Amino acid sequence: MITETQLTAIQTYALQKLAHDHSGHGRDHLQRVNRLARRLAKDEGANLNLTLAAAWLHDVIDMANPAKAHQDLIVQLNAQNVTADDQTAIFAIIDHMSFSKSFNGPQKLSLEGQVVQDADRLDAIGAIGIARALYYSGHVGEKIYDPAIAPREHMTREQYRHQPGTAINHFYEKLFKLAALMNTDTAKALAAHRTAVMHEFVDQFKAEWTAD
Amino acid sequence: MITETQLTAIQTYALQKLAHDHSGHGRDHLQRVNRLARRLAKDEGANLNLTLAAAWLHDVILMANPAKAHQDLIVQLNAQNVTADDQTAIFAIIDHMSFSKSFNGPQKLSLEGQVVQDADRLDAIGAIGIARALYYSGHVGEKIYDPAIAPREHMTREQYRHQPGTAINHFYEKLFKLAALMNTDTAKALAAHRTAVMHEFVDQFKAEWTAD
Repeated sequence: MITETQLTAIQTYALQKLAHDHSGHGRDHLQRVNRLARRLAKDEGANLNLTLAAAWLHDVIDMANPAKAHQDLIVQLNAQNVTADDQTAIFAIIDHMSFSKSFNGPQKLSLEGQVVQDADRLDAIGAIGIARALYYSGHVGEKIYDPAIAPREHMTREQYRHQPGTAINHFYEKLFKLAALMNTDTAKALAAHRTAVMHEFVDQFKAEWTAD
Repeated sequence: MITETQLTAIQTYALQKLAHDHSGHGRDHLQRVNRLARRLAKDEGANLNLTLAAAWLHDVILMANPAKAHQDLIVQLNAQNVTADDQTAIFAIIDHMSFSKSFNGPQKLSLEGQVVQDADRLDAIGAIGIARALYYSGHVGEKIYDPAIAPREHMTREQYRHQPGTAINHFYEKLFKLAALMNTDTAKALAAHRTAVMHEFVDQFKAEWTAD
């Protein structure tokens, strides 16, 4: 199983890879998902170090050339007395959690995996979720909204990942669902108060838009 | 004054120069402000064509090279035989209605100016303001929040435009004051159902950040 001084090795690796990010997944996001991952691990008594490990890393991926990403991570993983069993587990979590995959059938997950998916999704919803949502869109010149394009119902991972929608529609395509798919239990009660604000913003948004 | 033909031309000019905006100042923004300027102008009995004209042209001049931009809009107004006095009345507004300016001391405005300003700000608050606000931070790479950094209080022309702040600080530093600064009676009213949302956002954002 992973070790404390290896985790920090992973932490160090994850942060640098994400300095100068400017997309909504920088230190603050990493540390917050990390800080949530931590408390969470306990509420379920899951393997911390493996949990926090995947937590810092899930994102370092997602990236212009996804392949380049993995490799380098495997490399770094290696030069750190990483065990191949501690590695696979990592990619098991980090490679079967992100929403996009749910469009390929709900792939059951590890406990500590479920603890990550939760902590990661918790920081994508709420007021902070709203901010990251649009900040990211503005970092991509993505159409914020268009009363002419409805939110896509049944998508495909390819569409979701390649086809462009509207920042507003993102709430309806994924941001509004993460609270009812939250794995933990403590996460759930935390997802509740974090869903009411997103709606206060979307309805408010469309009301205002329609008024104008 | 400004003729219906020149007006349309200016509209055409504006929308072209703001294509590929990706900062929250593209065609929707322009249209929302426009449509707002028109209602407000009428309620106040303001000269319509000067108003929209100045409304259409405020953002055009976000600009890497402002000089270049100014020296472009004239080429256009000139190509449209807009009269001297009319050209003067257009810069009179645009160039002396921004909040950034107000720092250099209180500057009196026209009625058409107060209307353009109220229209422009009216679209920088409410859910839409929230969206556009952070959507801009994504675009520029600005920081979303930093408990260490607190909202400036005695800003100056430069500080505000040169020295970048945090996204949240912008509500405190600017957006939260607009509705009190609104000029039009019709606007003060409208600016009244557009503050509660921004406040719920900055509040829920700091509640969620600390919680973690």
